[PDB]
Amino acid sequence: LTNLVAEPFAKLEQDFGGSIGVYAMDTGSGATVSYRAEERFPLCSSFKGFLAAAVLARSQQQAGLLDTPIRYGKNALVPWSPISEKYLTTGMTVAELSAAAVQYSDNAAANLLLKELGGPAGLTAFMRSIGDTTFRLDRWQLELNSAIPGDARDTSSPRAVTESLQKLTLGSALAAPQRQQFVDWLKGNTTGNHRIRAAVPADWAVGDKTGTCGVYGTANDYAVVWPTGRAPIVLAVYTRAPNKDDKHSEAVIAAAARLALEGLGVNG
Amino acid sequence: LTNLVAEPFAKLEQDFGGSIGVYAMDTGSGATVSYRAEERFPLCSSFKGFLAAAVLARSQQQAGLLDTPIRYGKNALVPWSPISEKYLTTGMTVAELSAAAVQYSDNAAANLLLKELGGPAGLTAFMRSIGDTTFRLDRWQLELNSAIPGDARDTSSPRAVTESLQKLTLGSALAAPQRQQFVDWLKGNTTGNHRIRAAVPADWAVGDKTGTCGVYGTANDYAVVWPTGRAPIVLAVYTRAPNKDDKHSEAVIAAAARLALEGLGVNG
Ligand SMILES: *C(=O)[C@@H](NC(=O)Cc1cccs1)[C@@H]1N=C(C(=O)O)C(=C)CS1
Ligand SMILES: *C(=O)[C@@H](NC(=O)Cc1cccs1)[C@@H]1N=C(C(=O)O)C(=C)CS1
Repeated sequence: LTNLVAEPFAKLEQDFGGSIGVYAMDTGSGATVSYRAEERFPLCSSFKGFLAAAVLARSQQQAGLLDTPIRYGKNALVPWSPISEKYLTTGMTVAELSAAAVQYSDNAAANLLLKELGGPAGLTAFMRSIGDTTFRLDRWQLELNSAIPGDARDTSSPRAVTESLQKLTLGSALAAPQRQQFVDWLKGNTTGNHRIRAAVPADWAVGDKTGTCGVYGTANDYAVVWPTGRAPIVLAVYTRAPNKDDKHSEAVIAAAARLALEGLGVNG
Repeated sequence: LTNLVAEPFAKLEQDFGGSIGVYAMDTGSGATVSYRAEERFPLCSSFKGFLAAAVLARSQQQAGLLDTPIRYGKNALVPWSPISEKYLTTGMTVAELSAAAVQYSDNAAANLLLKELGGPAGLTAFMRSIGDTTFRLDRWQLELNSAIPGDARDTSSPRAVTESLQKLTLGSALAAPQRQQFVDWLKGNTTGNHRIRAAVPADWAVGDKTGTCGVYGTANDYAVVWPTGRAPIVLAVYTRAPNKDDKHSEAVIAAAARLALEGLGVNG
């Protein structure tokens, strides 16, 4: 049921000047679209969705975790911390930091939560616990964005990203209240309007998390999409390019998402 | 007279897993072999040959320059300074530093001479003065070895390297005594036995300068070769590869030199 209908991913990535990786699953039938789906691509900020899921998993064994206040110093603020910088003088709860990391890609919030989980190895351990053997986080922000060609640090594959997203949003990896909170955070993301969402009709529900490394044409997005009247779709689109100064493209991510939905026979 | 005889450079670079750039000139007939010859490749230590030629050019207007003693501190010693480290407590002359830079690829010696010439811009100005509009040096050692894909800093092309080498060793860019000293330094190089020299019969004279960046499979060599009974050949072989951890190959440089000589119809 993989690639029943061929789509012109190769021409798209040639126009882009780099590499595109796509996996998409129709959770009703099991049909899939797959292009470079087992290659490694840099995660960039897309690790933050899985980080919020790990926080939610911990909250199942710590009833008070999400409402715990967290105070931090100015040394915790790194570039692109649009929400956490406004609460420097007050602190924020664990849930508020998780929402900021997911919905505004707040960099400081995600570094604070990563510390709470035991660092890059602690998030990797959570991903192993749900059966993902591909994901690896190795460094902190902003260092994890280097996107060096051939470097496996801070990478995963489109397929493993999609499979783990399905387990966390639609499967049983989280208990039902935590699962719906994860979905709600993804649905409220503000940074993805020009990526997968640009290929999705306005009357369908959709949640996503973006990543943008800033070098090597490297950017990405993953999403759960609920077309009306049929089962949800889960998909991941990752990009990279050979030269450090190559620019990323939001339009290419949107176009690859359109091809994936067309390959699954979903009318849009 | 370019590429009268095709050679399998593409299969060689595919076996290597990267890109190879070759220019070779028969100075008797003007026939040339050219493959990726106008692409930019990192210079790495190959800039040091041109640096020694620039020192020689200056010596034409300063009779005492070559025998001027130079004393330096331990802070001038950078990794891979095998000759200059043995004269830390005594100093070395300008000529001795030039010989060390050319023949042992001594890193500290080349940084001291670059300072004497007014830095990377001063060496670039010398190359412009002999008609080379392609060469650029931008940084000091060891920083100039980063070999980042797409970065034009500290690069030239195989063709421009060969054309400038011809002007300096066989043409009129240097006065006759300085020209022969440059040739003698190149003939005494010790670091190139597994590169162009490995394709050259033992009974032919040959001088060369190597470069090895340490990343991105990036290494190179250029040479003047005097086959007996015919005019000299000038050639340059540069390599790079897409991933930071890709290894360079001396054997590929030797093999590309063999193809270049075969393409020119020189029996070896
Ligand atoms: C995550 O990807 C993170 N990116 C960086 O911190 C590196 C850069 C900083 C400025 C430009 S690139 C944040 N996430 C997003 C995203 O979710 O796409 C960004 C747009 C940049 S900041
Ligand atoms: C020049 O290429 C210079 N290379 C470096 O300093 C970077 C590296 C250090 C250790 C391994 S690579 C010197 N030149 C040569 C050469 O002429 O080929 C080398 C073999 C390394 S040191």
